[PDB]
Amino acid sequence: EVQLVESGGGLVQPGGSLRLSCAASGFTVSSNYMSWVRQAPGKGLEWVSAIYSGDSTYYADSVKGRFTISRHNPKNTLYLQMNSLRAEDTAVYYCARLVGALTNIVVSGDGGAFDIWGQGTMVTVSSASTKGPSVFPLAPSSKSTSGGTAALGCLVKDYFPEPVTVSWNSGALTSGVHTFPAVLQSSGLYSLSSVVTVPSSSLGTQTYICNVNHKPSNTKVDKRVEPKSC
Amino acid sequence: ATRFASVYAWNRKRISNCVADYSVLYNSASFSTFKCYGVSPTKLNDLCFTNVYADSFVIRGDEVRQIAPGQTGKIADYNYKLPDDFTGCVIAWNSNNLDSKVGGNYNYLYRLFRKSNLKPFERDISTEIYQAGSTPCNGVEGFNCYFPLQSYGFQPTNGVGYQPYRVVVLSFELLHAPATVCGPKKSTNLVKNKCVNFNFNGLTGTGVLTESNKKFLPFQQFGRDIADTTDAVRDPQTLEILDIT
Amino acid sequence: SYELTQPASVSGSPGQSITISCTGTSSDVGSYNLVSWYQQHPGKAPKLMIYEVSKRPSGVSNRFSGSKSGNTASLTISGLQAEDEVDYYCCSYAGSSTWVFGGGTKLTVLSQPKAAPSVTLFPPSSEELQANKATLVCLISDFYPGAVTVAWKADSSPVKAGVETTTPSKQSNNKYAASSYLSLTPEQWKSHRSYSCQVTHEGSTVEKTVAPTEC
Repeated sequence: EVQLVESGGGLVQPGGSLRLSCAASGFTVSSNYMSWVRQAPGKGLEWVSAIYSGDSTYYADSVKGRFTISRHNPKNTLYLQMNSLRAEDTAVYYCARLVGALTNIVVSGDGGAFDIWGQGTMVTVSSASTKGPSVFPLAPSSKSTSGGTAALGCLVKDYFPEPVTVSWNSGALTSGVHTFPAVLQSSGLYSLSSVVTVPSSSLGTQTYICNVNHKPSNTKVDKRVEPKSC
Repeated sequence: ATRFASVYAWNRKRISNCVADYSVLYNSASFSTFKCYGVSPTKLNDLCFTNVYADSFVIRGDEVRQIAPGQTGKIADYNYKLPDDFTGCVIAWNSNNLDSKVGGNYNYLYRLFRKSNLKPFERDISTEIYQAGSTPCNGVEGFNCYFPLQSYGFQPTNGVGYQPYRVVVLSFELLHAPATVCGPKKSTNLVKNKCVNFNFNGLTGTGVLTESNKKFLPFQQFGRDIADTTDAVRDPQTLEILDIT
Repeated sequence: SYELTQPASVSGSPGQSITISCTGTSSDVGSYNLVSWYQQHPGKAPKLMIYEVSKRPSGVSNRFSGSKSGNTASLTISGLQAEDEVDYYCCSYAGSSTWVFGGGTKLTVLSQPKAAPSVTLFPPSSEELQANKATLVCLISDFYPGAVTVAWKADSSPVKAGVETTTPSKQSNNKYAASSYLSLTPEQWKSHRSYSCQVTHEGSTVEKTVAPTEC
């Protein structure tokens, strides 16, 4: 069960703290080399820390004294306590198992890799507090309804911070789930749209309610998309 | 001894010119692994060596097979080598019961990281880092530094091969030399006024043993008077003058 | 803060060779054999391709290979495919048991067929116009590569009050997705007769005519 679990990120003030928990699976951190990787989404990878098997804690330049790494040898969880948070900490945090000779893929030589991966967490460090989403169910166009490519949407507009993992109709819809990434507006407000290419014969019959949850705001918006009716 | 050293940290001492009974440990029998190499374990109290150097260290109970003349392993390649035709005996038994305690005896260690083979009787103590390629570290323990001394752990709860074993290495040589340590020698008592064989310290004969009248001088052993009639022998125990007829 | 120096974008042909460098310092690359190369999908984690610079992993595709020459390392890539266009990074043992990652290399794959974008402009929701705001939702998908320019047309008039031009976002099937947003007021929504999103991706533009609702 090779798995890394990065979660727990959310709304943290500049001047506060947040403790991550990289639930390492497929191995144990009691006898394997570990590291953290921070990265703004799409930007450059940036290294954080290196605890080794047997609890020898090594850091980077900027995080030297700031971040606090800890583990638990039976529990197999890599923790990241974070003090002295900056505005540059808008970054997805990947834990990644460092490859040494005590890692199972190197006999002789040097090692030095990250083979098992996770998903990353969204630790947002900004002065802005919570604000719920304004979900706008985009009405279909009757030209695309006549075309057969039924394009209906719901505009998850004016929310902060990241992310919204959009699902459709209590998760039963999988094909065509293509959640578009948001553009940084001038209003400072995240806005994504979600148009799935379902067939046109399910219009009105199938209950179109996109399942939108904004986890840092505790606001899960049940919102129905309706066709052009008078 | 209440205190030992690691297998890479073993000490070399030397016992010369006295009496040492080795087979007295047989009926004592605080043993697990009684073994000699290349020589019969009986007559070590009978005949003897010079350069009777002795060693002692602690071994985890599974790598006892590696103490074998020529056979490599964790010990012979990296910790302590005994050569082809190791002149000596190696006898091992448990030291969990005194040289180990709760939570793990994390005081003895073992060398693992070294480039090449060892020497006979080599104390391979060093402060060297390893390299598997061509690029060493810059001091801080990382991917190829490999501080060769990983801590042995001896709990009172581990397995059967995971226990500390008291073990000695009998470093022996054969150089033509003055004769050091041998076994104590079987000094059976005398007899008087009977035709009898005897064997004294080297020289020997057969006759009667009676007293004398004449005295000796303070460095005498045996007296011959006319044409090696060795008759006047002081006894080696009581240091009193006797006569041979 | 502390990264490795790379050219941010290279390009090559399918079935040919290309070399992506990794230039560091005298403490990360020039004294250690650990220039390792990863494969990061934007939105996912990296993926292990190259490590132990001259050695090749078990069963992984041979299309990546690393080499290190002093301080300037290299990623000798032979045989490009369509599955090579993600974020690329080199990782080095940065000295004193520290680590460092690359400055990014965006491999732009040539000779792939450009797909025509299925354009369909949307009207905003009926739940938005009551709250006295409005939005033009223009969604652009099935386009390649990532070169877009924004030119709005609202009834033969350009809209420049808040032009937002996007950065490219990779899809799952080696294509690209986009999402454009033009907010207006409902007091100006019913004034304009028609709406058209004219996006110029690689020269061509396709518009769709939506209008305020009759009822």
